[PDB]
Amino acid sequence: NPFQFYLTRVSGVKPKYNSGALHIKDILSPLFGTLVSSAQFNYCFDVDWLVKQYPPEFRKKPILLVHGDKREAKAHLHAQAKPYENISLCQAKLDIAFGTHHTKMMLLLYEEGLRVVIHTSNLIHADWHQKTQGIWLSPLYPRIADGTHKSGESPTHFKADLISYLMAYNAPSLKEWIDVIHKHDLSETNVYLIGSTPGRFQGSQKDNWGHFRLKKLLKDHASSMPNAESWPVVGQFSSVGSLGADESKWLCSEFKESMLTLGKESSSVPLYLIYPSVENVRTSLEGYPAGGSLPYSIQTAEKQNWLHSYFHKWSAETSGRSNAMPHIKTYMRPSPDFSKIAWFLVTSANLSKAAWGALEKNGTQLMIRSYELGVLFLPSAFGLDSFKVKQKFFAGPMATFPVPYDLPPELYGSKDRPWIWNIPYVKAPDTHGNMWVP
Ligand SMILES: O=C(O)c1c[nH]c2c(Br)cccc2c1=O
Repeated sequence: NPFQFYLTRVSGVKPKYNSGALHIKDILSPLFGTLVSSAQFNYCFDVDWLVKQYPPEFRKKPILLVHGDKREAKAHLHAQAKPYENISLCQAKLDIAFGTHHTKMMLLLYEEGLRVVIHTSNLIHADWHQKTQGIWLSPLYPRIADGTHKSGESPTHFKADLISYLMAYNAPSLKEWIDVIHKHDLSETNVYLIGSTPGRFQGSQKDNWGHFRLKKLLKDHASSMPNAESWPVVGQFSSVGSLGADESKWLCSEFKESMLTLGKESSSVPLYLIYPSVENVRTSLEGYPAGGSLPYSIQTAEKQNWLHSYFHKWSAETSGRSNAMPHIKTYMRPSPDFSKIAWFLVTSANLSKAAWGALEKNGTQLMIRSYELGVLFLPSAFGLDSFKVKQKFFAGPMATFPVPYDLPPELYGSKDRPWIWNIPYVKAPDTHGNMWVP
């Protein structure tokens, strides 16, 4: 397989569903390289747990935690890290209201080279225990010889784009990592970076981030096919923002319009949204506590009941993960019979204006509140016209893409309700015998 897309290990499924999965201990293992220094970009951190995931011989190597916490949350994080002399912190600036630092990324500097990991898990025990999470593993990037002048750039522009993303933080600790990346050869990378950074982007910068970045990539590096209007759009996420009073406000006006783009030329495209139902959560491996990581509030949901008619249950027999609640977020473009896909994106971005951006100032400015990061798999980057969908995620011409959940997606039944985390569920107990009383 050339894609290097993995799921995290799930405690409680049979070994056959964990064979090709990765735990954080595997990612940080000496088998992957001899660690010199690392940066951990994330949202939530359990520092005691995190240090224990590094191999004993690597636990005093420098670690940088890149986070978005302010005030008391910021002090708690500093207090967590203070016992560890080798840990530095970098507070990502969040100058727009209600923004968050959601990007999940590891920069791993070895003696042998550099690795980049873009993933979907927080750095806490429960995110790696019984959830469905995604990981993209870069190749080992070798150092460019001192005195040798080459770009080290890939056909997907990954090196320039990763540096651009880091430069947006305007942070001294990340300028060091930028200089590290400059010195390595990233030319083997076959994925495109899609990031969000907070700001108001106009003119040349409008295409740099969020759903306009996605649109630009699909315009330039994907091809439109006959009957493209029949190829659905699938979005799969663990949280929903306030999208407005009807679908025309954002979801189907600008978001879907970016996601529908294919090729350079100029809607009834079906849109499937996958989001766990209450029953999905109740019968999950974790039980109702899995809903602690699906933070859809009743306040938001009651303003957009129109949205729930797009919702499809979580189902993942293909990877043995129907009862491992999703914290991965994915977006893709399958064929009408779901046997191939025009592209696939794995990201930290949920279905929200905060993450993807919303147009302002008469359509001339893209406003983004949050930091997010994902990678886009395009067939053209692999010498292909489309990807065949892998029938079983862990089974087996290794040019078929491992989609981690079942297709086609199954619509909510009439008795189903979207998981809403701040209301009680006292009708039926979960897999541990408990109810949900927020
Ligand atoms: O980006 C992330 O990983 C997350 C961000 N916010 C969350 C909230 Br608010 C409540 C529960 C879980 C998460 C979460 O997982």
